[PDB]
Amino acid sequence: RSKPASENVYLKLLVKLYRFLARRTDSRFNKAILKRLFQSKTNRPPISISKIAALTSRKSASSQNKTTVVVGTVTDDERMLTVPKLSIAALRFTKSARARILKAGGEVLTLDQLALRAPTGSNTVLVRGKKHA
Amino acid sequence: PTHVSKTRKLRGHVSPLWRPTVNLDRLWTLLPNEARDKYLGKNTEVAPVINVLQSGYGKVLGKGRLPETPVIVQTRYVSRRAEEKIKQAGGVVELIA
Amino acid sequence: AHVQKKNPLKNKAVLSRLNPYAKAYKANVKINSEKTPKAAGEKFLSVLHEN
Amino acid sequence: VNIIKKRTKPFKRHQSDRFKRVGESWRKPRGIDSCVRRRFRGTISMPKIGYGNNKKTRYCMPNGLKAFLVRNVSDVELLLMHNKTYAAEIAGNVSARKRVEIVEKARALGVKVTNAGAK
Amino acid sequence: AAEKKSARQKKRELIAKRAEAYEAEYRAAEREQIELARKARAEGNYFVPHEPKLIFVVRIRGINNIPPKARKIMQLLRLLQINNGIFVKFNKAIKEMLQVVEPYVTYGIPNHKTVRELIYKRGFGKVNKQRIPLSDNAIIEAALGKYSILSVEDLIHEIYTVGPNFKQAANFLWPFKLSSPLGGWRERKFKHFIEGGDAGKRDEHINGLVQKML
RNA sequence: AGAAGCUCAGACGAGUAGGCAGGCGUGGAGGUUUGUGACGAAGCCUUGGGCGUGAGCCUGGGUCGAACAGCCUCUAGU
RNA sequence: CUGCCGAAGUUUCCGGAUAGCAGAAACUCAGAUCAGUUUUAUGUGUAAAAUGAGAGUUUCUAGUGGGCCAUUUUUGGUAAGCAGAACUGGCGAUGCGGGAUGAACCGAACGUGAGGUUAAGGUGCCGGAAUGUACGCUC
RNA sequence: UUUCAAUGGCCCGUCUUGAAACACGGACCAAGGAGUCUAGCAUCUAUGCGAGUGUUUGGGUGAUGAAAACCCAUCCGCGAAAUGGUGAAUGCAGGUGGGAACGCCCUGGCGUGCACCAUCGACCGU
RNA sequence: GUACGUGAAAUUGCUGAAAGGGAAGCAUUGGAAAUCAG
Repeated sequence: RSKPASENVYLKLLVKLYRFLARRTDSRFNKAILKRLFQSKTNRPPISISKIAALTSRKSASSQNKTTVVVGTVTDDERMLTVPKLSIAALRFTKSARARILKAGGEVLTLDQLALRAPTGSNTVLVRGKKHA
Repeated sequence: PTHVSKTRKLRGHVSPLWRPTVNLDRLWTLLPNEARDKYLGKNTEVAPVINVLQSGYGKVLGKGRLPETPVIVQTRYVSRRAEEKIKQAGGVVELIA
Repeated sequence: AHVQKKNPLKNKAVLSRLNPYAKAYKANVKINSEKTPKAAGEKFLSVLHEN
Repeated sequence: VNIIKKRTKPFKRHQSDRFKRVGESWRKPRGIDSCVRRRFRGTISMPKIGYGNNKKTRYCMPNGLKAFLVRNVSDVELLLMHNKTYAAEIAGNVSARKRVEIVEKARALGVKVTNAGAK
Repeated sequence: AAEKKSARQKKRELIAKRAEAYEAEYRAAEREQIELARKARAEGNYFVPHEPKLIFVVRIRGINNIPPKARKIMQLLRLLQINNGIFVKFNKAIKEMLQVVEPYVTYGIPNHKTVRELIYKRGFGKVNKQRIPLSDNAIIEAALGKYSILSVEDLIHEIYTVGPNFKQAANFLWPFKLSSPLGGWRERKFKHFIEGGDAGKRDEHINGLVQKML
């Protein structure tokens, strides 16, 4: 897919920004991000705030200051009660997830803000959502 | 719309007992947020009351861990493991007729 | 680059580009200038002029 | 660079010569036994993308400019920066008064007019 | 600035030395074979020249009415079109291939002039799966620098003498797209070459045919 | 640098069933063009000219006498 | 209206599900595997060098399920025809040069043009091209 | 544009068949004339929100057209729990291997390892 | 000019130009005549 069927002007702007980053760098991260932006909504499942909190402090944990990146929506998980500190960059945040992360935790980021902070994807965890649906 | 239909381009080609279930992990979510800030995590003599019947639930199931804060659960029915976890968390179950 | 293809055989300049040795080739050499030794075995002649 | 057209004759619909009800506007024959779709000898030719003309000279008149439709003096002003690329063509429903005004403004601006001597 | 000019100048002299060495090798090999034959004739002995490890194959029959068994072999020989010429490593595994596509291709032993003229005029390299003409030595150098082939003369040598990297050189050369012969074929062309036709093995007459096609 | 874009290189081109993409034209609607028009709109005619591979488009002249179109979207008794 | 991709032409089980051919989506794979191919080796089959090509799978969704002609083997043959299989071809989706004319014959497979050269077949004239060359046969 | 010369050119559609031919249709021209609307289901794509989601049965309201737009009380639909009454992290909501991506090194090594797939594992499908 | 806005095609008459020895329409390349364009 050379272009997305989405007519969102801001999604087209992200695609333009990561078209340059993919071709003018040598980051397999930026190439991955560009491909996932092209993917349809069916192939971009939402990832929960709890799974993000799990995958950061999972096994040896060692989350440190690594920023979680998902090309999709970060839906909140109301079952988990005490929210850890997290730094996630995503296409969209549900109003609950954005409010919960900000109140007790770190910061939320957009994909353009991440490209400024970590243009090469350094110290970034690229997380997908479960496609079992 | 008729214009975008592909037949515009074929022109020329010859053509029981009502009982909704709630699990333990969502019991605290049913309560509003300002009450959770007041009662959850604080050892207060008065405990919050979660009448899960008024929230459109018939039975409380046992999935999930409750926080150690005690809470009074008023319901019609409750799974045997659910109220085991409830007193393990310090709460009590009042069956509602 | 290379808008047109020029045949090295018909282009002395392109031949110089491709092969930096054509400038010194010495195609024709006179090697049959000594006593030409007629080398043919007599038995070979008999077999050749046989039957 | 000069303008050369791969073809000059128009493509006529088959048997448009024979029948007055069959217009000369091209229609692709869907007949299975159509010898003309089969490209037999003596039959007329069909429109193909191979007949497309040079990209750098497409849409260009013999003089080397592209006709641009103009209705008023405002339209001509839009052709100020392309007088060596576009030639103004006044619309057929423009009155005689606006004809002479358009021609004068284009002539002052240096923009060619394709049908100046009209109305 | 000066470093690249000096390196390229030294590379140019190195190619000249290699081409001079190759030219002497061809002259010596031809002369020594003549001396061996002359001495055999003088002694009455018979001298057998070595088998030709190189063969040049031209497809002479089109893409119509050809059995699937024969078609696959020309697919493996990259003879996908009529009047297409390629170099083949003549060995026991190729003799059987060419014997079963005898009615559809002709082949023979190409001399140095045939190989030299083919690569000069019809020489096209397969660079990034594209037909790029061998218009300068740097094209060959970047595509065959691993095998120590730096110029057209090196490529001609690797093809003519069938060196260790003959497979890589032959695969690098896009199949030569030869024209219809100047003067035409024989009266009947699809008869076997022996029987008066123009098909099958023809030994040293592949040269006389190729000069027509160039 | 209409990145939707610009540029370089190579190869390929029949094509039924089928699959896929981009375009042309028509009636009406929202927006727009400081849009055209009784000094002639629309229509029509013409061995007048131009553009497009093509569906088609623009124009000269004649006739005519009151309305009409380009672009962006909507819609269909297209 | 133009452009691109492009079959099946029939198995295998009960009108069909299946497979096959054609596409799409999503995966992994380039120190890898494939192949209407040939060699080598072991006894026609099995196994491992040549040459060519990037090679794999999973999902799901269209169309196809006929025939004709010919070769070879073979089964009987029979007044003589032929009849029965298999075999891969050619047609079928396909114009073009030649065979005076042509569904099955010889060449050749197709964007629009310029130039050059050929295939099959031809060079007395119709007809583009030697009433050429050499040797015989024939009334 | 008309006309002449040389060369070429079998009537279109439909139907049947392996294929033709047949068999119908066609005097001429203009205008009309055939996959439409709707209910359900399913795929894919886009959009909004996301453990939620859905204002338009209805009520409020709307002075400029008020059949529009705007606002939303209580229910309800689907989803959030399955199994045949009961009703789910044992184990970082479990280990091994492959793996996207990242990091540290001096091609390769080490660490981390999403999705998905084989694996031992559980809990009443999670 | 009530056989009444605009007046298409089929069809018909007249005039001009041209063609025609048992079809015709069409296509290609030019000539001739006419007429345009730059």
